[PDB]
Amino acid sequence: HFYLETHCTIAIPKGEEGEMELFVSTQNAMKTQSFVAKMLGVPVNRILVR
Amino acid sequence: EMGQGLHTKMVQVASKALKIPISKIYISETSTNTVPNSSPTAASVSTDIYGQAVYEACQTILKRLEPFKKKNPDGSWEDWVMAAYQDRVSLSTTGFYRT
Amino acid sequence: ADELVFFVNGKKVVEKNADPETTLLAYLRRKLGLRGTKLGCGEGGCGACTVMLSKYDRLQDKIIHFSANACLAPICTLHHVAVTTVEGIGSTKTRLHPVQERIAKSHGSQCGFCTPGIVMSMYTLLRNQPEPTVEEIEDAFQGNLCRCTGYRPILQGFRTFAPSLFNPEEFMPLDPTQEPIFPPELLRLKDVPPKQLRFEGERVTWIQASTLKELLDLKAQHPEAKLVVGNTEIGIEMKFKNQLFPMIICPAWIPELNAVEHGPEGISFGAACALSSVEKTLLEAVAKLPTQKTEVFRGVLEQLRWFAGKQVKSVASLGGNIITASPISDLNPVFMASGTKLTIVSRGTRRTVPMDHTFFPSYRKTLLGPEEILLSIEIPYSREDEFFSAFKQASRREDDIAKVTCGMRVLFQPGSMQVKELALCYGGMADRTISALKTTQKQLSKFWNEKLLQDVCAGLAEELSLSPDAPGGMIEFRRTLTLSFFFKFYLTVLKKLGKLDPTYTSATLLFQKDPPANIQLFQEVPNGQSKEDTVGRPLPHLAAAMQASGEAVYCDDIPRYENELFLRLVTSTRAHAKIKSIDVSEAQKVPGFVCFLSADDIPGSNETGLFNDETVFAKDTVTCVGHIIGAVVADTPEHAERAAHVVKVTYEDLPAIITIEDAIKNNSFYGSELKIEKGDLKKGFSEADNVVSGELYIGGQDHFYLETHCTIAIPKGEEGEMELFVSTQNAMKTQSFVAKMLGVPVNRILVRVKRMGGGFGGKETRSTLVSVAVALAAYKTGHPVRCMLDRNEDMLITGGRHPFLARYKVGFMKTGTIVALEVDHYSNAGNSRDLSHSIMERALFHMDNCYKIPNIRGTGRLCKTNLSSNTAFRGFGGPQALFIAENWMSEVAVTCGLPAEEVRWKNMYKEGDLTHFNQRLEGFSVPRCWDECLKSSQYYARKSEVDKFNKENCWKKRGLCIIPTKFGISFTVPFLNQAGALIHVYTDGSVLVSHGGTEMGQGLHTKMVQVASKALKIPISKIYISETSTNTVPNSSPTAASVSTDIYGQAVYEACQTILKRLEPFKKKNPDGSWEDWVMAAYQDRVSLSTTGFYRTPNLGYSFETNSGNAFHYFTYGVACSEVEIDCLTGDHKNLRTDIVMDVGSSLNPAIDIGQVEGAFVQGLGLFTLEELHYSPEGSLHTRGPSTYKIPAFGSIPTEFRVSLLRDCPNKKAIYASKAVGEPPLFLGASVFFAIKDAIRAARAQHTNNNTKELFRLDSPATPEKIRNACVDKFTTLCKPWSLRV
Amino acid sequence: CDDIPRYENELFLRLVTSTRAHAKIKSIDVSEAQKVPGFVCFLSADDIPG
Ligand SMILES: Cc1cc2nc3c(=O)[nH]c(=O)nc-3n(C[C@H](O)[C@H](O)[C@H](O)COP(=O)(O)OP(=O)(O)OC[C@H]3O[C@@H](n4cnc5c(N)ncnc54)[C@H](O)[C@@H]3O)c2cc1C
Ligand SMILES: Nc1nc2c(c(=O)[nH]1)N[C@H]1C(S)=C(S)[C@@H](COP(=O)(O)O)O[C@H]1N2
Ligand SMILES: O=C(O)c1ccccc1O
Ligand code: MOS
Ligand code: MOS
Ligand code: FES
Ligand code: FES
Ligand SMILES: [Ca+2]
Repeated sequence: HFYLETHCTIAIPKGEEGEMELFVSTQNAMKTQSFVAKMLGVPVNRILVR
Repeated sequence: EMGQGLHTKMVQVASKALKIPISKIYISETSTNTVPNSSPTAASVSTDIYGQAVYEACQTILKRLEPFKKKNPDGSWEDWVMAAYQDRVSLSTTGFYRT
Repeated sequence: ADELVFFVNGKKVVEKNADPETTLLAYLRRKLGLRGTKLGCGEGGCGACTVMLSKYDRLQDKIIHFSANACLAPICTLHHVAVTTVEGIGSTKTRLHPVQERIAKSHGSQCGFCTPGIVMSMYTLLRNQPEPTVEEIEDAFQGNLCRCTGYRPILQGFRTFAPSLFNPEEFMPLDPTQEPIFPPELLRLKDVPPKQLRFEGERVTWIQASTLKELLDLKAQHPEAKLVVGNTEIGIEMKFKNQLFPMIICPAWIPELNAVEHGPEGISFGAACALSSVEKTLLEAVAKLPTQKTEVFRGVLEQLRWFAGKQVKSVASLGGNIITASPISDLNPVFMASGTKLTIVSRGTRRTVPMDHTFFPSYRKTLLGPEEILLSIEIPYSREDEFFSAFKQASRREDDIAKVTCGMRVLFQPGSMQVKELALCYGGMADRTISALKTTQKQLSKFWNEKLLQDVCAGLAEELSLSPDAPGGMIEFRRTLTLSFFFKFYLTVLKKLGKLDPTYTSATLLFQKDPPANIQLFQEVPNGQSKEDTVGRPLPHLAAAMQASGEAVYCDDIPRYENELFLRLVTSTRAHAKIKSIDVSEAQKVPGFVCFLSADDIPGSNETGLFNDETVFAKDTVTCVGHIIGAVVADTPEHAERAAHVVKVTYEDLPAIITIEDAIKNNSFYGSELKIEKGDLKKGFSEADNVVSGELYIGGQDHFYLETHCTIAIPKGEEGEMELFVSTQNAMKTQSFVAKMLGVPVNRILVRVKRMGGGFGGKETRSTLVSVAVALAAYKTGHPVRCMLDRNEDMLITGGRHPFLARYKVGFMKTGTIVALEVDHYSNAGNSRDLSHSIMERALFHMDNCYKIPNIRGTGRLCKTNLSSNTAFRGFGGPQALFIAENWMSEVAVTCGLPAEEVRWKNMYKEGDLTHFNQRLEGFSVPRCWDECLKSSQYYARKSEVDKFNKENCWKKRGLCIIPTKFGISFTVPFLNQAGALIHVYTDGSVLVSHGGTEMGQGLHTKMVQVASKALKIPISKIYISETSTNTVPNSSPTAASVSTDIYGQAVYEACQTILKRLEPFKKKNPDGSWEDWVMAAYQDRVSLSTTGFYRTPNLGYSFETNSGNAFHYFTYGVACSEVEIDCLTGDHKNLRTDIVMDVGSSLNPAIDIGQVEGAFVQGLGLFTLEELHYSPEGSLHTRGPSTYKIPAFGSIPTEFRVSLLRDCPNKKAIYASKAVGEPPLFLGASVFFAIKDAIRAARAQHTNNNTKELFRLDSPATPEKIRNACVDKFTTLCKPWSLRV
Repeated sequence: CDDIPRYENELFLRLVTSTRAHAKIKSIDVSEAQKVPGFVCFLSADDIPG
């Protein structure tokens, strides 16, 4: 692909109820959200992808 | 937005639909807590489908503002919006499209 | 410099560059990233920063555990000390400690900001006593404040360590064997002798002396060096007095300064001994030694009971209190009266002198030389024929500064009543501890009798004079206390010498706790209700566990960006003046200084405020002390603070209008008179058998949310975008005000509110004062910027409840029936309009309370003054008007000579009646609450018991009063009664709910989740609410008017209905499928799982011009009966019992609602009896901290506290038949005020006069000063024109 | 994404990837990695909570 900006993610753990806010260079915030929630083992509503 | 100008096009669409300058419209980012269960931005259909979703959302807004426009036809977009707010009419809505 | 080595939660900390000025709190929060410990006041009075400290005590040979205020603990005092914070005992990520589990499940956590500190105070107690007694449990919180709960749930839940809202049987037992072990490494370090340490900071050098020799050598070389042990005085001087001590020597480690010796003359304590140690030792001595030998010890102990709290007493040293020599020291008067021996030393010298009047020559000074230090203190055993008393009277019993405090000793000739020695020493009557030598000298050789009492009182009245301008004011009260204390001493000695009049006995009794008794009654949910349907169930606040664990994130807990700067507001020190110039030359010299911001830096508009009558930054003129002129931005908060403090502003004073009286005289008002008039007043007064006129005043109130105002502003650098994290109840206004100041479209600003550690209306609008300033800083610097107000800034700047002055005239019949009422209200609005108008409107809407007044006229004027702009505060004008109403109603009863409850009942509205603003009262439940409260409170039976007590007691009286209340529900501004919600159902079926409301501890999100769960018929476990944000739900009204549950509940409900309608087709095609199945099916079929919800309260719109239209959607009702016991000699009082019956319709959550009732009630209790703000004549606030502003403490609540939610009273006007509960209960706190008034009448009937119909004025708050002064007697009288017309 | 300022306590992650096209992972030694200044931790499959 050689997108000038390579893959990048910033993950911010809130420390509450498994909440996490992520800033991601992605075209798929939905899958990023569900995949992160799946790995963490928390409901999808706890993960915010921006 | 990955450089294809999707937000630019959505603002253009929203502006045309609402009949207001693009300067009054803004798109800050894409987030899972504003629009959920979104398909990945792909297949070159983003303009197509989000354009429709944005279009529909705009139609809902126009319909809610219609009573105030009729009430004060010479008024400004700002006048109608404030009137709508003061009359406790929701100025927030979702838009959706299914090909 | 030496390395500072200590442990935090079992982890070793090696600080190679310890700065002597760094507090443990700052270190924990900024260096260790442990934000569970909070900053609530920085002055040791709130306990929010409470932590536990553990150390190996060499002299005791064992590990000791004690609590301490992290805000006052210098990390440099913690070498080889183990710290335990809330994070160190448990968490929701691992497992909650029993203390955390219980405070959470018992509903002892609302906003949660005070929870960690209370958890640590309780935890520390248990580490010392695994099975504490109820009294030990209450005493554990003398230094912890909670503004939300009313304390009852915290104590009742913790009582377990010694339908229902919670089940103790579910609690995990406490197992001491599973507690964290004392750091092994520290236990090893105990085997290596102490060595002197040196710490070098930016401005201070700290020397930890290991031996007495080193200490004396250091003092000889550096006489100026400031000793520091507990730092509970120096810490205050540094932080609040702008003091800077370049060199500090901590002698805490020195064995001689910690030695306890039991000698033949008394018990000696090293000067470094903590007050808690002195207390423990003296308690043991009193338990083992003969009563006659412990008179002085018990005096010391009595003072220690009311000396700060556990946190302060555990670190505060004996030497520190003595040498600080504060005019209000509670111990020096005792040490002086008892001639306590002081051993003073310096290199090469040693002397021992008994403390006497000469020890304190002048303000804050003692007779110690510059090279001398206090080594030890020997508190003397009392001798035969020698008696001692110690008394203290403040504004509040627990953790307060003495108004007057004393130590009194008398020595008689062997076996006689003839005085050999007499010492009456007082604190709070001069700029130093003094002895009434002139007075006592005259009694030597005299006998203990009535003549001596009279002579001493007359003497005290003359010798302990106070000039009208005496610091602290309360001249009459303080002088009365000096005599009253002696009277108590006199009577007590008579008793000890012995035949005392039975009715006089209680006057000699020391304060005694009565066992608590709490009962909560609510309605069980229908038998067939699903377990998943939690509506109506006592579900604990969803974030309670995280609040108890310190995991709950409040604004300042959010990590700072690496490039984040700090802002410090620069405010006016003048009430009204022209700003001639601003000099930042000195500020620019402070390290880390970035810039000074002022009006000219604003890119958009400097016009702000709800009514655009405010500046963001003062321009040309300042209109109140605290008026924001600008702000300093620096690399650290300390640097920002120091720089701001040296910004020099030159003023030219302008005539200032401070008081309501000033405003009236100068016709200084905001807008025109507000008025509601119904009936024919003229005719009404003609018909009246009696007419009473009067004036009444009700003081203001500081919100004192445990978490002060705070804003973090993140500039994005794109299109003017800015994201702000704010502690506000009004994200919409925050957003628009920031946008307005910046001059950018509102759509560029994003405001996010996770939660507030309390709001109470104080964060409805005034939070923008900080938000806009921080936003400007971010805009100008391009860096993230934050600012959290220190308590003193917050109390000075942000405004509070509106003080009200009322002039009334009421006409009534001999039967007590009201036929006419005129009340002119005046509120002190401050330097801007803000919410003052609506507040006055609500006041007018409630001037009737629950009584039908055929002819009534109420007016209101907003006084424009040079004081910080007052704003919304739980009640929003209602409490003031309701108070004024109950005041004349109480006078009508007295005038008619009829039982108050009878007069109130016969005047009470009836179902269907119209209010003075012509709204029909539908579902008027006051009658039921009234009769049920009368019954469950056993009002009548107790009424007679009260009269009996009063006949049997001359210097103590009891009062009982039952009052009703009704509170109109809805914003009195029509358009604010709208609410939006946004709900998303993700493909895993989990639901994210967002609504316009904010969480400030009231449990709104909890209720919304409960609502959503019921509406969707899915477990609450599948629903979540993360925060409130302007980009999810726009144009939201502020979270206020107690209608959030009502309106957001409907919006959430509607959104859920839409979701259900969309899922319906899939549920039908797969009836036996799961929620998850239907959701995925809908998603797969491309059905949107996202929708908004909206609600608009119908039929609202009142007009003051026509006195027509519905002002409220409905009313919330309640009744409260309170009984009190006042000490007619000191002004102190006990809240014996309070019974509340509240109508909250069908409660959505009885736990949260009873919590709101108790919390509101206690806040009202504070408003009417403890809380008072004092201002200089020039308009400068004196009361800027918990040390001087006394909110209700754990010990302030009714001993017997009963709350019942009215049964079978569904409210068809709101979500799931519930009723708003936020504000309605607050006024019921007035039941305490009127019980006190009743008690005072009994006292006046006893010693004042015989006029049983006298109407003495009692303004709010009914503080110890007002209560004592009202109890006119031979003492108040002791504390002459040429001619008089005949 | 990476232009977003880092938090004061923000850490950095570096992926450890396979140098073989197809093989069994016999063992992983991080004893040398742990010596690198600033090393916080090595994360692997067993660290995943979900
Ligand atoms: C929330 C709060 C509540 C309080 N409540 C009360 C109260 O009810 N009644 C009351 O009287 N006080 C009260 N205090 C005041 C304070 O706690 C006492 O004065 C305390 O005993 C001082 O002890 P310290 O060790 O903390 O002093 P520091 O602050 O460490 O030192 C105080 C002063 O004593 C000097 N000093 C200390 N030890 C020696 C020594 N051995 N020889 C010579 N000089 C010495 C120091 O140089 C300094 O000037 C309160 C303080 C707070 C913060
Ligand atoms: N714990 C806590 N309870 C509280 C408050 C608070 O700040 N903290 N605010 C009070 C005020 S002034 C109001 S208007 C209501 C607001 O919330 P509500 O509308 O959901 O009842 O809660 C009341 N109860
Ligand atoms: O309580 C109200 O009536 C009210 C009205 C306008 C704004 C804030 C409010 O609390
Ligand atoms: O469909 Mo484009 O993201 S290949
Ligand atoms: O209506 Mo509350 O925010 S005073
Ligand atoms: S912040 Fe420490 S006692 Fe309030
Ligand atoms: S819960 Fe205690 S102050 Fe809020
Ligand atoms: Ca105001």
